[PDB]
Amino acid sequence: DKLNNLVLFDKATYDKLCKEVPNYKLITPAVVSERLKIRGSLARAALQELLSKGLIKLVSKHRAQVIYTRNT
Amino acid sequence: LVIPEKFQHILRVLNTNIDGRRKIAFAITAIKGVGRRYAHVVLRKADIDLTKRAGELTEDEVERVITIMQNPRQYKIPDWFLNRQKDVKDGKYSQVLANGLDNKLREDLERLKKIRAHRGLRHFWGLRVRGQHTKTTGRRGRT
Amino acid sequence: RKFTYRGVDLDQLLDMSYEQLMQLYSARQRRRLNRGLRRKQHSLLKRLRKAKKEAPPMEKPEVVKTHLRDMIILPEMVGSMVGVYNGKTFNQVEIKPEMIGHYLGEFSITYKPVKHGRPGIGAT
Amino acid sequence: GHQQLYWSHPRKFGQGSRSCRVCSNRHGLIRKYGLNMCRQCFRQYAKDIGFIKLD
RNA sequence: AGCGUGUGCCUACCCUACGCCGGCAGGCGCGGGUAACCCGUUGAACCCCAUUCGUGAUGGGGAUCGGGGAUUGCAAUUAUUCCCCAUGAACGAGGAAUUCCCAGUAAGUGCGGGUCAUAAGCUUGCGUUGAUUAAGUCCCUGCCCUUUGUACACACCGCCCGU
Ligand SMILES: [Mg+2]
Ligand SMILES: [Mg+2]
Ligand SMILES: [Mg+2]
Ligand SMILES: [Mg+2]
Ligand SMILES: [Mg+2]
Ligand SMILES: [Mg+2]
Ligand SMILES: [Mg+2]
Ligand SMILES: [Mg+2]
Ligand SMILES: [Mg+2]
Ligand SMILES: [Mg+2]
Ligand SMILES: [Mg+2]
Ligand SMILES: [Mg+2]
Ligand SMILES: [Mg+2]
Ligand SMILES: [Mg+2]
Ligand SMILES: [Zn+2]
Repeated sequence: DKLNNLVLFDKATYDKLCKEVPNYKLITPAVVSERLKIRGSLARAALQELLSKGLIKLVSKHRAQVIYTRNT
Repeated sequence: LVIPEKFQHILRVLNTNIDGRRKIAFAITAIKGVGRRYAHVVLRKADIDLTKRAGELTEDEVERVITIMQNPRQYKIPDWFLNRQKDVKDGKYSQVLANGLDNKLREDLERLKKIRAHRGLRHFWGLRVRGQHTKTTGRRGRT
Repeated sequence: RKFTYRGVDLDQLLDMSYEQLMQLYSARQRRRLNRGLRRKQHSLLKRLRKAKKEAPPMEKPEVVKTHLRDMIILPEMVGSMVGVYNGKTFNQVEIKPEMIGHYLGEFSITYKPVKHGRPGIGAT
Repeated sequence: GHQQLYWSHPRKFGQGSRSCRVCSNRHGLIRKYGLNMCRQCFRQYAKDIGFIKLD
């Protein structure tokens, strides 16, 4: 079926991102996009904001692939 | 990153429906007569940020974009960018849009048909127009 | 309702010189005029002018025949009867004001439109 | 007159302005290094010209 | 990176550095090369590093058309070729069947030569990135040998019998 992903965060989805994503043990824009029904660009923006706030560690950054993890 | 309280999921511009979830640069290409290059140069001329969605724009920005799109020559857009340079009937440079393009193509075909030029006859018959071979290709759409 | 070619009506077109008409034409016609016309085109123009001068006030001019299929239709030709050779026969064409800028060969078709018959044995 | 019409068509370029230097044929012409021969005449005279088959 | 080409008996048609103009196709000047000497240290493309997009026939794909501009030609219409806006088709990996290939090979990616006034979706060469599988068999296809049968020798597309 058709895949309708949110392009701008809602209240419930923003709460989900702020509460559950920082505990995933493997954070990736594709993973967050598939779990939160979000587009890739919004997922990348949200992950960059979380990295700026310091709530998430970054493992490796590449144009093809960016890898995040929960804080120790 | 949260959606603004006033967000347009669907916009009505020039009798065309614009999807507010697409980025403004590619959203307005849904108008017939606007491509990626023309949309990008119009938006660069309107001093509008290209990192936002179409639904995030205010009414002032939308009307400014429409005004700049209607009259390119006023806003330093070059003649070579336009798609209707040097009109045959009146000789005026302009950019033709959704319905105007549809009737301008009709008039361009009618001119060739009435004068009975070869290209007009080919258009009337339904055959290829730019000298291509027809023996083996173009079968689709024919009985 | 009145005919205008890129905002210019027929009278001004007739008054203009070739240099002024070059800027109204398209790139191909402008290049052709810039390279100049040869003796045969001038002879055809002279014959057309001679034929149009001798026409009765209410009648059409006599048909002038030619093989020049690459001749550009100038504004001075409007209203003349030209037979254009298509390789087998001279097809009669009356120059209309909306033909300015085209070739003569565009108005005398060089082939018969195809009406298909039953395919033969050698078709599979 | 006839003097003007005869051979009037320009022949400064194209297939009609070039021919083999041995048999005067206009097809399959070799112009590399200024040979100006058709392929058959070249194959006939290659050893005399100095072209050897090594591979 | 590599292989190569470059001013021509007839024979008109060469490869181009640098400066300026144009947004681009291009236009003006002014120099080198008959060549390990000049183009040229041939700043090639895939590839590499970042940016944007986000499963939507979509910013995939680029067919078909409209309007303009420029180059080759004696001549461009039945669009020579090239450039710019606009338009945005089928196509979501392909039935029966079938081709080529064992290591710097297959495939991907560009560059020269031929044709060439204008000129490569073809061919002939050259590099660059670079594998999976196999070190066997006569099952399919085909071709060779040996034995064997023949009423065939125009040689099974043969010869030949009866209504
Ligand atoms: Mg559009
Ligand atoms: Mg053709
Ligand atoms: Mg067909
Ligand atoms: Mg599309
Ligand atoms: Mg598309
Ligand atoms: Mg055109
Ligand atoms: Mg034809
Ligand atoms: Mg385009
Ligand atoms: Mg090649
Ligand atoms: Mg070539
Ligand atoms: Mg061929
Ligand atoms: Mg076998
Ligand atoms: Mg036996
Ligand atoms: Mg025997
Ligand atoms: Zn020969």
